[PDB]
Amino acid sequence: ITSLQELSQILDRYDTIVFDLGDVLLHWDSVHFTSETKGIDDVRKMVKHPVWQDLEKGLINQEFALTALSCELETPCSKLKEMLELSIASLQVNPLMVEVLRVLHKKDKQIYCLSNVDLESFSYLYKQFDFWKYFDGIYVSALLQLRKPNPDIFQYLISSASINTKSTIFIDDKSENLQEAANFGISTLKYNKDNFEYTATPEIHKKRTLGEDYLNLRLRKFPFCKSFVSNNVELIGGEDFSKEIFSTAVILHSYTSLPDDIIASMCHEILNKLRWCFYKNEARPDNFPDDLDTTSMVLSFLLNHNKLTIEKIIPVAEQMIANRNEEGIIQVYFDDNRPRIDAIVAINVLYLMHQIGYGERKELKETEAFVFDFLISKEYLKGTRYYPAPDVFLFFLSRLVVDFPDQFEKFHKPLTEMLITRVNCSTFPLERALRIIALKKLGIVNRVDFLKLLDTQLADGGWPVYGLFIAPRSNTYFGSRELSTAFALEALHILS
Amino acid sequence: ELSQILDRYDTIVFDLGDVLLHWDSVHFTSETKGIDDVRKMVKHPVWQDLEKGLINQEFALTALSCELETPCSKLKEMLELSIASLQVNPLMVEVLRVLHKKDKQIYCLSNVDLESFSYLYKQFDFWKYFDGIYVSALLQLRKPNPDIFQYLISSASINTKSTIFIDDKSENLQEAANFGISTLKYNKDNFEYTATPEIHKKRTLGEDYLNLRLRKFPFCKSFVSNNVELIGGEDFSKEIFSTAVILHSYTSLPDDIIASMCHEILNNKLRWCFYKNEARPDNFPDDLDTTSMVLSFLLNHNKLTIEKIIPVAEQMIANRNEEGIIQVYFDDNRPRIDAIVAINVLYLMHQIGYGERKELKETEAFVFDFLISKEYLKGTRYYPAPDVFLFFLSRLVVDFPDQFEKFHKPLTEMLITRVNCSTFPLERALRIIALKKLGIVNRVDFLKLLDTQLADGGWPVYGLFIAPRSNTYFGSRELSTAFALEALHILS
Ligand SMILES: CC(C)=CCC/C(C)=C/CC/C(C)=C/CS
Ligand SMILES: CC(C)=CCC/C(C)=C/CC/C(C)=C/CS
Repeated sequence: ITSLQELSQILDRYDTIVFDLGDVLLHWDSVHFTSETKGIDDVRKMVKHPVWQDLEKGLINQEFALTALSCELETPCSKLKEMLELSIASLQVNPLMVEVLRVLHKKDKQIYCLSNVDLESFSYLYKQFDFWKYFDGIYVSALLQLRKPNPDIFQYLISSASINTKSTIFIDDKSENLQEAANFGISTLKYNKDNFEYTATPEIHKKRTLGEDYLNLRLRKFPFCKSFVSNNVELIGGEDFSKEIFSTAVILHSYTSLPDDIIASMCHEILNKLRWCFYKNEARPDNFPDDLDTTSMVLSFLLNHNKLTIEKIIPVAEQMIANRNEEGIIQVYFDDNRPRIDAIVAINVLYLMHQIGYGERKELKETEAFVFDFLISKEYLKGTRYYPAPDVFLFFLSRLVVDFPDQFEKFHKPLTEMLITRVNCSTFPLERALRIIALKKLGIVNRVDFLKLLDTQLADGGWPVYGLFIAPRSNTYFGSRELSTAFALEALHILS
Repeated sequence: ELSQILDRYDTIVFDLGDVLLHWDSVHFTSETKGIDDVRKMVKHPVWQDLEKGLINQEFALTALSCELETPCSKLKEMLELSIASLQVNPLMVEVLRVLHKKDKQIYCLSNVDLESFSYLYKQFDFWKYFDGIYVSALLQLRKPNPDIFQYLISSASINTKSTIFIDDKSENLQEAANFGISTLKYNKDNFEYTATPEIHKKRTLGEDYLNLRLRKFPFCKSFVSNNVELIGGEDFSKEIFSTAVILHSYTSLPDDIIASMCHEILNNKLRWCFYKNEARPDNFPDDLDTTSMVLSFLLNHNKLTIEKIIPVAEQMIANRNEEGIIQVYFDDNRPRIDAIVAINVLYLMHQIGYGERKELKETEAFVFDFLISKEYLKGTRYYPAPDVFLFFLSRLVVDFPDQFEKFHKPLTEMLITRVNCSTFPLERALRIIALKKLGIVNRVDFLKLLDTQLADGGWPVYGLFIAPRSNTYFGSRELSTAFALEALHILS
């Protein structure tokens, strides 16, 4: 070893710095008292129980864990909950380490957080403390279904972060964890009170190739993305519709590994005004208007692939800025006889605004305001006018927030937090895929939803059909297996 | 050709398709777009998911609706039509009858989805000749693969020397051959005749959990709350029913623990009350559920005789309401009735040789209609979960064969359709035990059970029974772990 006790720079001798949260960045106290006299008085007796491991791996929540520990610890459940509340109220941030962490960030970053913490705890620590900004990737046990003593969680961080094991020193107060990091070749660093001792799957690939083959055959046979319509989100008993260009636009905009021949082909079916209608020209009702959602998404894609320029787009952008309701909010159609608003349509319009350099036009203030309130107020939990699913709002919101960093910083932590609480709260592959992508683009690895996504791939490579959007006048859903597969493969792509 | 060869084998394994059953696949509806051949569905990769129980028919038909560019209602009508063409191979079922009567060991092993299998199970009456039924949708395993064969040979402990498979597919019998099993193929003309330890860890970890728990607390602990998960339950360990259930249902209990829990019980009326005596509300009565279960257990362990039991059995026969059904309490000021309690009284009654007392008729009748009417899905007065009634019924039906045969096939049928229908481990374990007792292996519920064991070895708390007035759930981690372990023990 080499006991350290003075301003050291042995750190700068390494490329990757991995932190644990406990003692190193956060300290708490475990003895607490309530009006109830029965049972344990030290929360560490819970934290050391084996049931606490289930809670750390995401396999149970705190309500479950506390009901079991009532039995095992012979303590009223309300007492354990209250001692747990008191324990986390004693949380104090180590301010030396936090300054040393802000420093490491300021330099050549490359800092990862790898802690054992249960999901609801990590949610609270995320929103209550402001040191996550210095982390390049957050690897939390509840998001991984992995617990720190086991070697497999160590193996996972080395693969996922793709870090040279020889250029790595990992900081902890537990010695068991230091030994296992040492096994893979990572230099270690104990954090005693006054001392700082120094020292120095293919199954995935099969399923990914399978699913890419499914999606390619489907979009080569139908470059115009098919769509089924039904009255439920699983589209059970859906009938073929296939007369709207929006599914094609959404696929082009979102899956990033599409072959060149498929991009050209679908991009051809779309160029068929510089404004676009929901419907295939063939299927469009007479005097049915163009909408800002199909237009925004397509223009953003054409601008992004350089098939079009800002000057080409500016006239349509002004038409959108002149499409505002009485409250100043940009509306869904170019049809003053059909005023509608929708938060996800607003996100997409604002997205193109920022793409073309119109991001600070005064006429956008009320439209961005509506999107922010729709998030903070938790209205998004009831869906938007055309998108029932709450993660779809969080998904499109995360694109605008991450892609224009300095123009949306007030959305960042609220949106990351909303996403963290929603980890693994639904079974639909498309919603899981959305959460994996968004969190990863926000710096948080969501391996739970990833694994359960792998499990729901049908044997032909594709994922089940999903009703991503809805016509509200009849609550008729639209979807395809193509859309589901397209986001699942994107989520597999962004995590491996 | 006469098959004297068959008698040269101790165990015979039947496939279902073409061997026992025939169907035609070309069909027409008022809809003309799409396929005309249902075999274009069964040969699609998505069908394999359906066969392994990973998706249901609705899912599969919506996916194939899109893949086969065929309207989904057409695919459903076509599939309904294909099933109505089903024909039993009448020669084959007569062999089967013979082989069953020759006291041979006969197994069924076929790829079939769960909704089709429940229909076949009701629609045809040749399942009685089977000793175990192995079905892909219950196994989460498909027939061509090596690990469904390996699973059959372990589960049934098959002497691959003395055992002969019978199929109509060369891929199938080739795999059967590789395990040492003689293969005999079929056709309309020719009949060709050639020749995890993870589980152990979990069972060991859970046995220790339950053992320490019942050595600390022989009177099985009990928790009261208002929901089935007993979330935020308060300890109430003042009832003895839980001890009686555990004593009566877990078969690998260590002898010291039976001893202790039995001494807990006896503490001389030969009748029992829900409450520990230090908690019995003044003038609260004995009940036939606790009394029936304990007596049934004491007799089965030879701590008692039929002769000691008859007086209280006759007191039960004298406890019938005006409709003639035997009632819950030994008290005429609390007339209640409950299906499961009647099940448990009828169980003891048959145990002591009273099974055909004419006074039991109205109570057996009541139990039957509670099943056939699907009223059990609404729960009983004291037991909310529908699988609890099916579980106690299957004990009664199976342990007294030829006394309850009208129950056998309806009850198995319900159980089949409830496979993987709830998440609660205790409910999973009841379905596994009950179906296994009825000849059917439920590996689907069993694998999900193994996922929900907690790290200290126990399963989570479950509210098994209920106080209807206040709507209070009672239960424990001890009750869950006991039935989970029983289920692991029976499917192993
Ligand atoms: C989901 C969405 C807003 C896509 C952009 C085009 C749009 C507003 C269509 C109206 C919603 C709808 C399906 C109408 C079917 S008549
Ligand atoms: C032991 C058991 C479940 C019997 C089912 C019939 C019975 C006597 C119920 C009384 C149990 C109870 C919930 C009493 C609340 S005061």
